[PDB]
Amino acid sequence: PQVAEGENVFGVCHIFASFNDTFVHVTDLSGKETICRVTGGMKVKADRDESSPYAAMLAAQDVAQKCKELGITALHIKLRATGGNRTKTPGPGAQSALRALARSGMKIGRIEDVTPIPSDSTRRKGGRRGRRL
RNA sequence: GGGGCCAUGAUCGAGAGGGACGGCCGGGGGCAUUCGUAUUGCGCCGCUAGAGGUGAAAUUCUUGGACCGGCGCAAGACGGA
Repeated sequence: PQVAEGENVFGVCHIFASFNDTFVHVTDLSGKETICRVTGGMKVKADRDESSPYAAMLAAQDVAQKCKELGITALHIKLRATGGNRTKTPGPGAQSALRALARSGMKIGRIEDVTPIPSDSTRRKGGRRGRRL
């Protein structure tokens, strides 16, 4: 992708920052073509810290390297939590993965939050007495 | 059987009630219709090895392609803010 002055080749970064894991998924503008996808579990071997901000930081640094090899310079952030019937708050790996991209020599633009929210939800897991412990 | 006569005979309508009429009001009820994103399943494409879950793990699901991205198809619930 030869561009004059070396302009920003914008991509879309889908950050599935849920609990127990964190997906750092970078695609093209259409999202159909995956440039690079690495999760927090791919950088750690203990399942308890797959959602740790350190695990998401290593994934953001690895996905930032693959984008530079192909020509991607800027990223459109689309943060996403679990959403749907489950919780809608992003996990601890949201701020770490997003900040690690900005500190890895990448450009950030048009930050958004696409979390699946229902106009009317189905029945959530756990009885009417809830997950008691 | 025909007339005369009486001040000729009907208390009030309740800050009781029923009924009517008037312009409104309401997630009131029944029927029909429309829409909304989610959830699960399925098809095609992309990339890739884990993904699910937990205090920690395991059962389970994974190179016959899971989880994740995009496209749009079906079904039944439900009607968030």
